[PDB]
Amino acid sequence: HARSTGSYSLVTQQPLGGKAQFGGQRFGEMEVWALEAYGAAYTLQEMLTVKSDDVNGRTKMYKNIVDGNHQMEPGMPESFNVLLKEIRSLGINIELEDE
Amino acid sequence: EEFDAIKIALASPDMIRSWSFGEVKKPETINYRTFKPERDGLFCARIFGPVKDYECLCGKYKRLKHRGVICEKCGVEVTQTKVRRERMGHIELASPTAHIWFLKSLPSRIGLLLDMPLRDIERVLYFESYVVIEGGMTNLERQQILTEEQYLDALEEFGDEFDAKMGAEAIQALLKSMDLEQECEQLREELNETNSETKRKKLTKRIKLLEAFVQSGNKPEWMILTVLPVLPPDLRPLVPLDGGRFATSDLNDLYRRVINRNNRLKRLLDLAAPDIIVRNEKRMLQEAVDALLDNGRRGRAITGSNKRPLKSLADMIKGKQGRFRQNLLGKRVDYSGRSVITVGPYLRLHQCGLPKKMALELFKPFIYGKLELRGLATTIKAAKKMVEREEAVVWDILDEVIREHPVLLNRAPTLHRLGIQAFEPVLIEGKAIQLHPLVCAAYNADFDGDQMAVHVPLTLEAQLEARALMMSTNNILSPANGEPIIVPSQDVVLGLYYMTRDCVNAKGEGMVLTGPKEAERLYRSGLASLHARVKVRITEYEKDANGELVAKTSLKDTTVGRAILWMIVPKGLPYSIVNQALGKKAISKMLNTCYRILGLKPTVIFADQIMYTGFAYAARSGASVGIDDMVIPEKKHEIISEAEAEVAEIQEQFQSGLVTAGERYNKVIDIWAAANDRVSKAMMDNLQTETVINRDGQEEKQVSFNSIYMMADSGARGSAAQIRQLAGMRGLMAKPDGSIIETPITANFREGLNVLQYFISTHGARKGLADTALKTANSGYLTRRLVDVAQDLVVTEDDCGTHEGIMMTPVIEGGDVKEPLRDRVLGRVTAEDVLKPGTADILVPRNTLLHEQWCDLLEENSVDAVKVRSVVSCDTDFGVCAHCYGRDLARGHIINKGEAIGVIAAQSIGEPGTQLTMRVKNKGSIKLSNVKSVVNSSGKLVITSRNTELKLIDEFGRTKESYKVPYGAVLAKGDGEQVAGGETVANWDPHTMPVITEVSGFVRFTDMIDGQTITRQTDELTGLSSLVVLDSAERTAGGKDLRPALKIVDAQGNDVLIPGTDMPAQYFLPGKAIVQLEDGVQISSGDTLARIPQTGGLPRVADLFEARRPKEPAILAEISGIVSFGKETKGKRRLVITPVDGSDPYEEMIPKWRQLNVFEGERVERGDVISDGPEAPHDILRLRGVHAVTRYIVNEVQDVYRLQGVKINDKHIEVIVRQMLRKATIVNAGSSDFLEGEQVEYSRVKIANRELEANGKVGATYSRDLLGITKASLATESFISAASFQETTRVLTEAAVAGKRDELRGLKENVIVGRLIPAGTGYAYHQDRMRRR
Amino acid sequence: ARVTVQDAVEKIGNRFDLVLVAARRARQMQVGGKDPLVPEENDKTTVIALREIEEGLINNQILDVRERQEQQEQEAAELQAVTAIAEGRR
DNA sequence: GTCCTATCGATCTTCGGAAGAGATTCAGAG
DNA sequence: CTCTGAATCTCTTCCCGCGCGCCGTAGGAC
Ligand SMILES: [Zn+2]
Ligand SMILES: [Zn+2]
Repeated sequence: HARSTGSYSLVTQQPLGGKAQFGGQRFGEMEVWALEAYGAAYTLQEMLTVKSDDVNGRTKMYKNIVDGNHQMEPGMPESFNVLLKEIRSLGINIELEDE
Repeated sequence: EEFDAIKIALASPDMIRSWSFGEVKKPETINYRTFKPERDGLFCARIFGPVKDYECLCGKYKRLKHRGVICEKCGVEVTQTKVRRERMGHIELASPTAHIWFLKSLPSRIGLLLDMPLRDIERVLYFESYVVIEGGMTNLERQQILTEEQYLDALEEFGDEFDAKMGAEAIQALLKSMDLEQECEQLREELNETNSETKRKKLTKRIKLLEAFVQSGNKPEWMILTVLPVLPPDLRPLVPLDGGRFATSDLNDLYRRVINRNNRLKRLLDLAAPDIIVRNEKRMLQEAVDALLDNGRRGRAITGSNKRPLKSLADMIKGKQGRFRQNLLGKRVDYSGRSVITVGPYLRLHQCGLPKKMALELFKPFIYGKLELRGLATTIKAAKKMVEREEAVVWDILDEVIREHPVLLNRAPTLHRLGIQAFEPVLIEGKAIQLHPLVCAAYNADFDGDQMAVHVPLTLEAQLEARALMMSTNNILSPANGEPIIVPSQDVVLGLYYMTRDCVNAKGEGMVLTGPKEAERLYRSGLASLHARVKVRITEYEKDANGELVAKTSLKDTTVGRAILWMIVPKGLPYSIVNQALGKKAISKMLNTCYRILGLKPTVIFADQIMYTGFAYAARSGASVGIDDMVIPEKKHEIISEAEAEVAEIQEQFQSGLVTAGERYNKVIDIWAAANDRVSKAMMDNLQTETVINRDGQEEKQVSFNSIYMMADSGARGSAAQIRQLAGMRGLMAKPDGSIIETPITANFREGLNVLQYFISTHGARKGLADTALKTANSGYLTRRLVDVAQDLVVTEDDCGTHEGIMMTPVIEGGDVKEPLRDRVLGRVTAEDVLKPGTADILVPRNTLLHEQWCDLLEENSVDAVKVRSVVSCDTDFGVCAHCYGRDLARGHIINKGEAIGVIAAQSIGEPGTQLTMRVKNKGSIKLSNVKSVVNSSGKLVITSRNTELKLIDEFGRTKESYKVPYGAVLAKGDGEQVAGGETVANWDPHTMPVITEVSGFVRFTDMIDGQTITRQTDELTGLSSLVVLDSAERTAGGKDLRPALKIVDAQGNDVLIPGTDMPAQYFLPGKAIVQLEDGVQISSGDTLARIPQTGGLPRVADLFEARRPKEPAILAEISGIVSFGKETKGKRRLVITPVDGSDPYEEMIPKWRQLNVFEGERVERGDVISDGPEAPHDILRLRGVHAVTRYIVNEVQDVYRLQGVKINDKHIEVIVRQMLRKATIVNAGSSDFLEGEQVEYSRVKIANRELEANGKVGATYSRDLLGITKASLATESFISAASFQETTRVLTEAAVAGKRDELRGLKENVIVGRLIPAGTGYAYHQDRMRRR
Repeated sequence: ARVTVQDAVEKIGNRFDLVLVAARRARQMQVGGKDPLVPEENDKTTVIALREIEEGLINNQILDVRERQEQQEQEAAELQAVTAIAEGRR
């Protein structure tokens, strides 16, 4: 099985998982550790923002790849924002900071 | 939004109202027939956002032309529907409600703040009893909870001069009444009022909480929820299923319950329901909010199915299925796939074959990017269609796109970094992924149906990073040790072993060949045999010291196979490497030497050529295996027939009563073991002897070409323990309880095993399988703990400038050395000027890396101890200096600045975790060091040291031997005698501990009475007895306080004094003693007064890293001086340690059953052992120093791997140790603003003391505290990493009340927020950002 | 094609800085593509960059030199355009 | 039959997990 | 009379991918 682009999950916009569904392989925590074992940071940033989570970014990446530019704009993984809402639904005010 | 920090704190109710866009009132979402969202519900359109993409619900506007306007037919605002997933609402509770988290954390934060027990606060909150507030002129305290009968009393005893509320309202009034700062000042002065250390510690916790609440902007009532925000609906969809039904949503139902209960409460309060009813409704509402928040912390979780409890918000936050480990740290990625792998031997080391279909389905956009660029397709609409058409031109497009684009291959489970690698792909017709043979070792990839995944790197930097860091050819050395990961495969080594072997008489023997090429031609013409002995003119190149090859040619006596192989070895090596029958060991070093000399680029091609030649000539070998090849030595039947008979004799003794039960067992099993050894030796000898050949005359034997023998000897598969079971005897077995079977499995698999033998074998087989299945999980858990404790460390500076370090010596234990010095010290930098053996002459500079040449130079000298810099001792704040870490084991040079050492070390420790188990010898010179003995009747050292250990400078002046001569041992071989191996060095009583005197003189039972302190035993064996001393437990104070003493007496009133010593020869007796030298007996020096008679694999390291205290704590003595007893053992004994200049009464309670290494007058020091058994890493650090605890940890964690044969570089452990003691506890607050006694991060305390001493003010004094990994991971100052690990429901409150702020330093936090990690190329970017600032 | 990158690593004394420099050069050669300083072999810009580095004709300093000079040329054309605009208005 | 409100608001939720550590209660005595 | 020991309670933790298969609010009132 192999997946380029297809269905995306609703609560978090990560791609679906499975064969009967047009899903992609899960990049587990052990794989993240192995990538960090090398100095690969751009690889990780792509793998966890553009390929999977940042909805606006993964389209601008698609356009650049078709255009032959091969440059990504990571933005921010939507799942993290979901987490923030999930914590903000409690009595916790967690927020980003400028400085 | 761009950000640089994350701040967590309590949310004020008006802040919640600021979050909200509306107040949800009706607990309905959508109609059950129409799919429109009901207004003022959980899915209200005007509250959270419109459902339609860009249209309002009422349909008044369906265009961007009306974007941002407000309709008045339904009330929904028209904009992008995505905002619907961001807007929140809020429910205004009809009455206050306590936040469940803050009520029932590990401590009770609300309880701690009010200093009110959790049981009582819970009793109040659930409306069980009143609590008096503003008690005024009443005998009712500040809180003073009171029951309903008590309230009924107060209702008439007093009027309204008291107020007694119920539930959270009373707690809110208490919170609203908290004069926090004045309270903290009072408690911090009351702290000095008492020393109750069973209360001072919790008082420090309470004041710390008060200070944290004072400093933060948080206010007490914020612990009580008043407005509960609702999650945006798009995060909790009511998705439909097959048919007109919508899938059940847990949070939606929890919110529905809460809304219904609260609306009922409002209705009643409007209609003035009686107090009892409203109290019950308020209790139900509080419990429903509890179920919404942290369902399960209630008495019982609610469910809407077959007892499947509903997941709450806190359930969605934490857990293995929670967001943190399910969606943030690891997320599914597009442009990836998986397939079943297969071996393609034709591939180069840097290539991999992928199916055409997978390539087309992964590189689709790149193909579009060519169809437009080629102009062959109009746009995407036609490009996708053409790709679907699988046009023959599309394959030319794919063959052009895929030309130089790496693909990542990732078998899972990827324990170590070598499990993910980049490969240049090549199209293959089939559907399996073609993998290279030499790489499969790194993946641990057996091709018996093993799936593997591919990921396509898209951006430019990703491609470059794959080619530069993750390429197969860039990972030829293992990062865990100086070991190649391209170690030749099982089949290839068999081929080389078969090719280079030599036979006595063979075709084409003895001639002269003019060169390797002519040899090869001869073989291919069939005129010569491969194993034929021949003389070929060989030519070799050796690069000089400067680096230019020098050609030398000679005639060489060798074999045809070796001459053929020499055509592949590169032009830099000596012929002596190929002039031997190569095996999995001998070849490996060969390859390593190539990497040592030629370089990476020659090495990779040499490895590929070795693989090719090995495969070809192994195919030519045709080394089949058959039943004819398993040989049973003919003598075996006799070896059985005798050995069993011997057991019969051991049985006959048992048949005669001449032996005990156990002795029969331990004689039979030993005889069977000896028989098994004899059978195995005869079988091996026959296997090697089975070949004898005629060399032109007279038969001569030689090494055997038996298939099994070549498989075993080449090291491919099937070692001695396998061939022994296949051709010797299966041998003994063990029961599930571990007992050795008295009747071994006398058969071997070539012969048939009978039914009982097989049933016996099943015990071991299933035990091993279950061991594997259970240990495969604990290994992974250990890996996770290691990565989450060490994720932070990165080499972020070149030189720290420190000069300390740790001294490396060869491991000498159990006599002979178990590992050399070179292994320890290779690849580190010197701590200070290495010196020449002798005096006043240095040998190596003070900060030079000890690479291979300097390691050889040191081994050339007699240097045993070398101090080298270590990662633990580096003085770099929030990072590690490069010089301490030293060599990058995967590169050979010093480690670059920016590498994430922490994850590498964690993987290095955790990779072999599935290999563990979850269930005088040579002549030398005598070097007693640590000697604290005296002299006896021979003077052979009256061993008075619980330390003395004699070492052994070898014939090369090298300590190759040493151990601990126990107290009371007699040193036969002492004072530096030279003694040969096997000649008794010293003697000991293996059963009892003897006590000995120093002087020779008369004695009396001083202050001893028969019956009171000794028992008049008879010694029924003879009738003449040695008196038995009464214990402290077998006698009361009339015998406990009458402690036995055997003080030596003389006519002068004092004993012969040692110069400068006034101590009389006072000696005593402990319990269980047996003493013969009674009153009137002359005891000589060295005479024994009396005698007193008396582990794991993976867990042994898992508990070591967690720093668990031992079940049997070997008590180490502290400070110094001479020990004493206090009062005797009642409940548990009490002792005292006296230093004249020191705590003369350093007291300490002691267990009774633990025998003591000191009795009443033994000189003691900090760390001195009072009892045997394992020590405590915490105590070791506190008493012997950081270097000492580091050495203990490294050696005791290496003794587990050395036993199991796993080799891991010692440095990989020290990094973890650096993480364990990253915290320090303040001793004196000093001029620092730190608390009097507090645990602060050691980096912060060190930097503060640095600037303070720079200004000349009193720097803080601290003790570095050893925290176990499981806790040190959660103890960090960055709450995101801790909360991502475990106990999130606790950390997310503890940090909340503290008003914590995260700087996002570290790898895990940056991975969560989706930015570049502060390591590698990310470190380069961050460093550029900080330098350009 | 490149099987190893050891020579460039010896040139740019860091495994990581080589990645970033090659990223800079290959990005230049790809979008607004400057022609490379090495004969092509139908390669992707990535490998061509790693070809140029091994020839020792591209690094951080050289790229910064080129960038600064290119910026100066772009500012120089600005002065001529501003002056010509000022002359034409009179 | 469809459409509504609500949870064993006259039970018994499973005993066949280890363990590891804090927290919370209780002794022998100063 | 309550101070340091233990002693008993609750809370939390347990490798990782793949691939199916099925199953998925309830009772009673208008
Ligand atoms: Zn509308
Ligand atoms: Zn350092």
